[PDB]
This record gives sequence, C-alpha cells and structure tokens, in this order.
Amino acid sequence: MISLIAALAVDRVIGMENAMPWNLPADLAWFKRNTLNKPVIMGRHTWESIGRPLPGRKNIILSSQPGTDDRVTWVKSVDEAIAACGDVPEIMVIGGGRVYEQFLPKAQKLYLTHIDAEVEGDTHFPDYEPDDWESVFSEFHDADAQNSHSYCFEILERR
Amino acid sequence: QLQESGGGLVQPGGSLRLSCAASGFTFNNYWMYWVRRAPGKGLEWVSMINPGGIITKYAESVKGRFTISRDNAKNTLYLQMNSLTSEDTAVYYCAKDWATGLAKKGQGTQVTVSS
Repeated sequence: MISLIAALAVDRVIGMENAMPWNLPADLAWFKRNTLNKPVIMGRHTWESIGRPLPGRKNIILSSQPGTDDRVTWVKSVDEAIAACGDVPEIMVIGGGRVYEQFLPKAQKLYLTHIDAEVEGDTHFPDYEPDDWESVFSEFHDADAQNSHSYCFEILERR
Repeated sequence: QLQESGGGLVQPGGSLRLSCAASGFTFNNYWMYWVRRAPGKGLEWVSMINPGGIITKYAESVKGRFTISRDNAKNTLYLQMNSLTSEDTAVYYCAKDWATGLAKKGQGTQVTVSS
C-alpha cells in the first residue's frame, strides 16, 4: 500500500521543516516511528532541504532532473518510484506538494500532523475529500518546553 | 511588553548584538523569536529559542552567523549577529507566541548594513 505522511499548518500549508518557525521533536519522533524500515519517496526540493539520506530508510527521489548522490535512488516517474520500492508492505511518500499530488490518488493511508502555527509555506496539502477517508487514530498535544507549538496526530484510511 | 534595542549602521563583515527586554508575562515559560522586516518585504523569522534556552533553531539565511540566547533572570533576549551582509538590513523584532493569533512583537530596532 502507498501512504503519505505530512505536517499541515493552519489552512493546510505545507513546506520544508527547516523553513518553518517551529521546533517539534514530537513530530520528528512520529515521522521516524512511521517511516523507519520503509522506503520513502520525496521530490527534489525535499531532498535538497534535508541534504542527506534519512537514515534507516531506503531513500527514493522523484525528479525530472536526476542527481549526483549514490546513497539514494533517483527515479523519473511515479511508476519507477513504486518499482524502486520493490516487494514491501508499505511505501511512504514524504512530499513535496507536487509529489503528494501525484501519489494521493494511489494512496490508502494518510499520516498527518496538524500544527497550530500560521506559517508561509510552499503550497497546501492536496484536497482529500472528507468522504473518501475515515479517521482511525487521533491524538492532541499541547506545546511544551521541547515543542514550540501544539499539534495533533491523525491517521486516515481510504474508504 | 517587549522592547528591542542595539540596532545601528554597521559595515559589511561587522558584528552587532541586539537586545530585547521583556515584561508582563512569565518570560521563562515561553519560546521567544527574532523576526525581521527587510525593506519592501514581509516578516521573516530568523531565530527561536525554548524557555530554558537549550533548544534553538535558525533560518537557513543566518545559520552559522547568528546566535540567539536569553537570560531568564534578567528577562532579556539576545541576538548576536556576525558577518553581516547587505541582505541582513531590516527592522528586527523580538516576538512571543510567533505564528499564532497570540503573536506579539516589539516596535523593532533598525539594522542597516552598508559599505
């Protein structure tokens, strides 16, 4: 199955974690727990923002202008990215906006962090028509000494 | 209450430290931010620091060059700026609750970096 994982700010703005004025180690932990031992697919801007492969995962970069870096797998198409994951139970798509857009129609599950921060981002998370998805897990957290803003985790599964 | 100071005219390559005196809230309980407004532009966050002053995060444009710090006993926030460049010219503000509807910042301090 294909799953997307994203952090959505107020108005569903998404962007690069390093450009955001939040510090959310709890969200980093959630991302790590849900992606470890799985392949992750990202676009070129996300790769360039992270600057290095995410350890403990197979990194696959979907772009039209491929890369210099032998630690990751470069692919040119959605079907190539999927094949690059091979025989696995769950493929994690970790963004870019354009990447989320390309994979959402194929996705069965969404892992979202809803952040109580109004921020400038690259774009918004794609329309996920409420009625195609059911919320199966949901948990709210306040801001604390380690996490600058309050956040809610949610998992949705496709109807 | 937040009041920034320490702004001025600095030659490129120079250093400057800004200060923000805080009152009227429990300073040591809050994340604090530095943000800036460059001529013609929106506000751009620059730096943030957690209550105890042990977690910091910097915008990519200032990493390796700026240091945010705080003195919870004095209720003051600091921004050390090194290797200043023309592109750092801006009104700098200290802010509480940045990126929320509770966001508040001072009147700001002007930094002009000019050769």
